[PDB]
Amino acid sequence: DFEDRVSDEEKVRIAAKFITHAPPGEFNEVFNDVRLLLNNDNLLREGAAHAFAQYNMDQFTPVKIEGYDDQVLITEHGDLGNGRFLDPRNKISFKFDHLRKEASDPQPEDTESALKQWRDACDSALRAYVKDHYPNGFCTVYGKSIDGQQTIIACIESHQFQPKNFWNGRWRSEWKFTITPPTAQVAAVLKIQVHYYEDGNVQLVSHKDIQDSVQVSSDVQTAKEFIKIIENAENEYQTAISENYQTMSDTTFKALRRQLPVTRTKIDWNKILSY
Amino acid sequence: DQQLDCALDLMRRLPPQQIEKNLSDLIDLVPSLCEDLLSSVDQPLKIARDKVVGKDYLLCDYNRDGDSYRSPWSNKYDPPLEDGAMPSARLRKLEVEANNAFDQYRDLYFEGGVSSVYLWDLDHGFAGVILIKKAGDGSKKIKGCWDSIHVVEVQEKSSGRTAHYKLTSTVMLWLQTSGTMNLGGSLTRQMEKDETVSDSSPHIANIGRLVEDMENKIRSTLNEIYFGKTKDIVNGLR
Amino acid sequence: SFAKPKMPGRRLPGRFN
Repeated sequence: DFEDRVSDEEKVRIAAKFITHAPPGEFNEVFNDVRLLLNNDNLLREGAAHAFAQYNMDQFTPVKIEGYDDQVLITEHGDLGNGRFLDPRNKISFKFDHLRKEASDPQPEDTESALKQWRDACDSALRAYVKDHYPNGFCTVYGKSIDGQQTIIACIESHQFQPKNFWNGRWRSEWKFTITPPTAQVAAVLKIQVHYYEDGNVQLVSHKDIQDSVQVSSDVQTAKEFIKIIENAENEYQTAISENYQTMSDTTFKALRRQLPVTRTKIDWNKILSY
Repeated sequence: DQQLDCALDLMRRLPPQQIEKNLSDLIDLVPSLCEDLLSSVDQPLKIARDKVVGKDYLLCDYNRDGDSYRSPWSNKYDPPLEDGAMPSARLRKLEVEANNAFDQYRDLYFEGGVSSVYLWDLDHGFAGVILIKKAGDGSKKIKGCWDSIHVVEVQEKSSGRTAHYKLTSTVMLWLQTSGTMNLGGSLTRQMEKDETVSDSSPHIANIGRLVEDMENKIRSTLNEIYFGKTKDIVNGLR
Repeated sequence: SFAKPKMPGRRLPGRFN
């Protein structure tokens, strides 16, 4: 009934939910579909703008900044408001266009110098770790006072996009600890997404929470310990995923359907129809 | 215009884990596409009980009329319907035979699960859907499910000694568990062929052979894509 | 590719109809 019709507010909510669920490397195609389906660019711009930003922060989208060598991750931790984000490695702020995925207008950004040495020490250890362990990985390390507590937040991204082969994948990990000697709780989340869509639509989605402990001493030593914890946990996770793959393949998949009947030949279809 | 195109493309990208919810929200977004979307977007199969014969049967758009679905065993709709889409008398006889053949097929290859076959008349032939659903037993802390949807079209010829078969087949394969891990979705393949129609090679044997060939092929491609390619992609991320 | 066979015009689900 008309009283219970789907409202334009509900339609742009649906549009925004669809964009936020775009696979890695496929934002543009999902956006274009949703745009043509809504058929109302003004409703889309006002009602789904936050979803552009939500997707990029959720995906740890890497972005090149003109003039600066390494890329920075778009995360919730770098959101400075007014469509600007923080690059804490270069200590700059920059405008980010969430649709074109383009950075502009870099300006120096003030840095609370209480975490400068610790953020720099963790960043340098983590950068070496990421280049060693990932094919084209990127990472961003933040330093903030959260609830009066000095915290280090490390974010890692690694994707492989091959749309011409109809697949895309992305790895994201996020690691946190407070600078609280002698022992700090480590909290982490690891995420994998893979999309394959040649004559089909197959997706892997995985998510693991991690709790560990790190010994806090000097900035350089803690950084070393922190990276050791990351390496061990990310190595173990990758192992466990491939072990889950093996069990799915030789236990669950095989139990779902035989390769052939016990006759070890295909079916005699006239014996099937016989009385 | 391009809306139906965009909607189908969009369903090839949204997580298959939420197919049912995303399709309903998609139709709300563009209601004029409801009929084409319900007949074009494959959805996980649902099980219903035919209380008259005491047998399970499978639900999909092809046995739906309004909010009612038709049982292949009793040929009645549930909830009851007085004006429901029905196969012609002659095609229904063939539908009964097809259900019994593919129930045996199901037992031979899946050793359990549920099957259903629904046929409908066409101007110069007929069409059918062959459905199989088999849930994993949950062993080793892994939940699985297999959904087969085979849609066949039969174009009959003047000689009655040859017909043209067109097969569109989808298998939906769903797996989920350290932490959480969910590997799911589907693959679709097509093929078309002429076959001899004879007293010794009737329609159901021709269809049966095409479905078996296709599903054996898709089982092997699922093995390759799910446990080969997507694992390889994961390992190439790190 | 090619199109799947289409079915007779049937009543839509009560929600969208």
